[PDB]
Amino acid sequence: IGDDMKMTYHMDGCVNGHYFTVKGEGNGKPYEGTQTSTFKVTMANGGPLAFSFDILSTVFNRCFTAYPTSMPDYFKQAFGMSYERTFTYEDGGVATASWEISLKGNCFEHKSTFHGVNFPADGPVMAKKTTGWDPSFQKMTVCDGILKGDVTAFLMLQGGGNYRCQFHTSYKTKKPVTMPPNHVVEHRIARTDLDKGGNSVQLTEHAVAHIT
Amino acid sequence: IGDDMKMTYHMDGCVNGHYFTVKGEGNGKPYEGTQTSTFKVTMANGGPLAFSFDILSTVFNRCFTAYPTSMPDYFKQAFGMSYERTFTYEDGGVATASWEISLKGNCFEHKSTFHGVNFPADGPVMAKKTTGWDPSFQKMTVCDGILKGDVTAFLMLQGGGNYRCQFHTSYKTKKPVTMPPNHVVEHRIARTDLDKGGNSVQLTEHAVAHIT
Amino acid sequence: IGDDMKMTYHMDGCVNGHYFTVKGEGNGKPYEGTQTSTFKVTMANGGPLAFSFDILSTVFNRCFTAYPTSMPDYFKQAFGMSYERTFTYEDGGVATASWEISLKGNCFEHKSTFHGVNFPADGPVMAKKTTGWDPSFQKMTVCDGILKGDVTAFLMLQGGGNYRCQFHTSYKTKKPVTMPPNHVVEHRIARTDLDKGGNSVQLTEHAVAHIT
Amino acid sequence: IGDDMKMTYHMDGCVNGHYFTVKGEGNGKPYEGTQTSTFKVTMANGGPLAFSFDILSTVFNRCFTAYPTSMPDYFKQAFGMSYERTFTYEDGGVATASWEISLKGNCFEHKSTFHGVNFPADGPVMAKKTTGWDPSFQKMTVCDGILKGDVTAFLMLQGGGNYRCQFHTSYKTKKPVTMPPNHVVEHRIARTDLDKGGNSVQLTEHAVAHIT
Repeated sequence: IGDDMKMTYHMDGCVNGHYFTVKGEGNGKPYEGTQTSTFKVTMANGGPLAFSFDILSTVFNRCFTAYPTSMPDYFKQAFGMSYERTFTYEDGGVATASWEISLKGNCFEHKSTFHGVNFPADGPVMAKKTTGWDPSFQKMTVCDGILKGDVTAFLMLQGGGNYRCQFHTSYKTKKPVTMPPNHVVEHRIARTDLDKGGNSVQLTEHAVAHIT
Repeated sequence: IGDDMKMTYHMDGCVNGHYFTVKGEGNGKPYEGTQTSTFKVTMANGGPLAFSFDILSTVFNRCFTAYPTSMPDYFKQAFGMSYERTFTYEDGGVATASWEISLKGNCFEHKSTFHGVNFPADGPVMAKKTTGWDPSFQKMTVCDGILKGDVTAFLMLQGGGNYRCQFHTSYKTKKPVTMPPNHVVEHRIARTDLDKGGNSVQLTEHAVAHIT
Repeated sequence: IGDDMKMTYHMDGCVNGHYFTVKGEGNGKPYEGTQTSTFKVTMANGGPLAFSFDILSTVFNRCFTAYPTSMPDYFKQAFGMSYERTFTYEDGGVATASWEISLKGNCFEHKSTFHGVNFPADGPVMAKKTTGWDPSFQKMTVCDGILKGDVTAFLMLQGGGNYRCQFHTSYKTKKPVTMPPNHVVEHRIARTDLDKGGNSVQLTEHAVAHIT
Repeated sequence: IGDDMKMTYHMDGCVNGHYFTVKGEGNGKPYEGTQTSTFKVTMANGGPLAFSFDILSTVFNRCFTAYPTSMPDYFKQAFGMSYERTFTYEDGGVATASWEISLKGNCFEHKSTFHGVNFPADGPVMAKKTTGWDPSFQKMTVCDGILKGDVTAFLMLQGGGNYRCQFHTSYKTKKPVTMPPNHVVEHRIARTDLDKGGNSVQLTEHAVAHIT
């Protein structure tokens, strides 16, 4: 893992029956726990993003996490890895997502699949009324050989309110690595739309692990 | 809708990171609420079915339901239709699925996408320890113009026990139809493996609507 | 168990911080699966019922169930019994309840405790906007020696809509009885307010078990 | 609020049908976010604690939280307050709890009610196989005038594993106070049994609020 890394993404998604794909590129600093990427969403039925990109943001790599130089870094040791995330929204919307991260040189290849259903036709997701995720604290624990991550996330809404989403993630390594103690990952994710429709968008994440 | 109908199916799925596809054909009696179909699962990485087919069975059409000749048949009136189902398993496994049913002559075309994550590596699903679904009672209610279906299903296990799964489904019609009163759909689904691996399998469903 | 039985009830409850008690009397026909009772709610802080009585109705006896004269009647064989119910409302309200039923002659003594929290100050419960429960189908299954009951219930609302509540119940017998096959209990519960405030209210239930 | 405060507690509880009460006393430093208390559990049916005290620990006051001298302290401003907590355990156990905190001089009076059901007869709770809560990060957000707290907590188990519990709390002030920004409360709770049965036990909590 180098001080500076490159990224590439490809996503195959479906939300409320809407087929779509995503392409992206970015640059990040694994040791600093920072990264920035630019994405382009392509609706199968050519058109503007049909839902809040925020449902996708967290899917688009724990290698980009600042870990104390003592604590086992489950991610760094892996370098690939498989990710599986369950998103349970407070209004009945549910999304499942799984992805794989591979490394070629200084390039991280991220390939994912996303599938969301039961999102209210008029909720924050479908109506694109979200602004981004509130800073969160992801609790990392070990469960039967695999690293689990849990977080009661909050999607901020245009207007001021928030929309609750419970995240449950399984982090799987292709091979055995030294397991970490239970810990927490502090995150900051920011979304910046590059176009009105939100088809072109930029994402930045800042993450730091804390010994608890 | 004829007394006798033909069916064809195509599924694009992913479970715990495993890509797969499904093809099937069947015949059914819409008015009688009966149907029988034969499927063939093809694991992307050529091989035996990697998980319990029972997670897929309910995905593979409410037109095959016996409704009293008085009660509005939300399904029959539609004839296409979009389906969205959330499967929440008691052991953390979660699957989302969405499909579309179209009608050509006496042929029902069923195209679906399935995505499951967080299934315990050693649970009933991954270990293929299920036998089939226990007869259920699906509560149908109207919610903001759409027909909803809810059921606390039970997957029977080899050995005797059961594995709980809450089903939440949205039934959407391409156009407006006369809404039903809240009601219940009584179901019986039976799975019959045609080969050891369970790649080739047969399914039969019997469904009857009840005025409550 | 006689063809005609008498009932008496006493409840100690708390909802959103509101202490209250309940007293009731009724008569029922165990073999017919019918029963009618009259209750009187007393708010600790003297006053009108502070929330929908419907949250309490299902707490106020499976002995009042019509079972086929062949099928093991887990309830009848018991005659006492302990009940434990978890109520998970769709709007975040949660209620836990446990009760005991004892039998003296032709009199059923029902003693219960109810505790509800997180009900939206302005939801259907607190605002008393419910009308009653929609007819339901309670799925009965055996789980580790005890009879479990699950139901995705629907509280009907003034105006027309419905409010979802998942019921999860454990039925415990003081001693060993012949276990039933998984089955379903069809219910009809009706509430009739005897006074404006709803402090005095009448309840009637009709239940029939079905071999599935 | 003084630099040093005194506490007294009284709890009325029920778990899996077991009636019990609790009495306690402690001393704490509100500004430092520290506190220590000693409790004595009395089982209605005289005997050793029938379940893990850890289910009760978090019930036994956000005034004991270190807040930056700039950030609105929703708790301190209140000084009484009402608390409502929903505990959803991963194995089906559910507990609801509500309490009130009043202040007399340098004495905090804490009166609570606890009610738990559906805990597996042989799970970590009933079998008293827990050691304590893993350090957590409670996300505090505002929801319709009230402060909400959410946390995906982890009860550590004898042996090494953990048992998951989602905490959902409503914090209500008797009167209007300046609302905080969404934030996080970092906690450390430690339990020390003073007797074999765990009837006599000591608790210590350390809490610090973080501007996010």
